[PDB]
Amino acid sequence: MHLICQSGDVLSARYEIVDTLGEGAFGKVVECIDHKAGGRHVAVKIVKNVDRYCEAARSEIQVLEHLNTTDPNSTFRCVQMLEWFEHHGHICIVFELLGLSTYDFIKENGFLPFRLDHIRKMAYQICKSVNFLHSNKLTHTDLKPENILFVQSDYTEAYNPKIKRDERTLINPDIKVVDFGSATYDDEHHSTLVSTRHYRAPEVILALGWSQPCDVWSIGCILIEYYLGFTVFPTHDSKEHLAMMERILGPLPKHMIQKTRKRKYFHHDRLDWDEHSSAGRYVSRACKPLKEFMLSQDVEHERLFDLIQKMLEYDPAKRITLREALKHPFFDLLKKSI
Ligand SMILES: CCN1/C(=C/C(C)=O)Sc2ccc(OC)cc21
Repeated sequence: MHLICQSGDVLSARYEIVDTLGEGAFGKVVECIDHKAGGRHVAVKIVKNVDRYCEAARSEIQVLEHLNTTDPNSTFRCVQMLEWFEHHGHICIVFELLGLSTYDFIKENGFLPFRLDHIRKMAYQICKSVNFLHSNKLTHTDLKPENILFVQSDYTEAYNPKIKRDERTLINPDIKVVDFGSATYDDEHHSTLVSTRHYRAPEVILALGWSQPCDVWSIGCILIEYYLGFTVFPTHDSKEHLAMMERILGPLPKHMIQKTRKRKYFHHDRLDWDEHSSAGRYVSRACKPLKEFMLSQDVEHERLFDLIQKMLEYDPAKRITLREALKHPFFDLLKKSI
């Protein structure tokens, strides 16, 4: 794929590659001049030539045709697909050019968090966008900062020699949601494993079945990461992850522990976890009850953390819906009408 995504390459006799936007296991997204839309810059996702990502790209195209025609103005902030084509056996999906990922913005600023005013506007828009999927019988299943993008390059950046990086300052925080390659319809077959480790709901880890609510969990994990500049689930291990959940959120409901087939993780009705091992004291140091992550006691910080706690409810049957999230007091500030 190296061989077909260089600067100056022309795709479908119109898209001149100018830059790389993002890469991953799916393939590459490249910025192109479209010489047949008056020189408009667009994004083109060149999908890896592997059955998994070919199948995923066919699924994404069908999802985007549905969401795009259901919501032609993009009121619910899903990325607009322009068309798709084939380039040397690769599916290429053309989209409207968006800005930076929320992931790159935080990361390149040295893992410095978004301002609370920005998080409020971003959480609302993320909740509206994904609630739109929920209304149309879809679960995204892979919500993470990489897949939430600023609509625009609406920031300033200045080289700071003291820390030897550019710092970016957000002017406007408007986002869209990308990557519908995993999105699953209610009636379709449900993968066992879904989501990126740090963003995975407990009902996924425990293979108890999943729906819309696994998206709500992922959004909760996104919002705390936006507030802190890093994840509270920094792990590469499901058992460790569950141990971190116990220390941050309190103990798992017995019913979920007793029902799961993933019994390697447990012993009788507790996590099979050596608290007193090296690794166990490590997790205890990295972990404290959620509300202790709060950077202020100020009521608008309390309002965010109450929404985060409801999104990170263990029982997906009890977990807040995005319909209800959109009505949470944290968003009252956006509906100020004197
Ligand atoms: C690379 C992020 N990205 C996507 C990623 C996936 C997995 O789909 S889709 C997309 C569309 C526009 C864009 O503009 C900047 C970026 C963009």
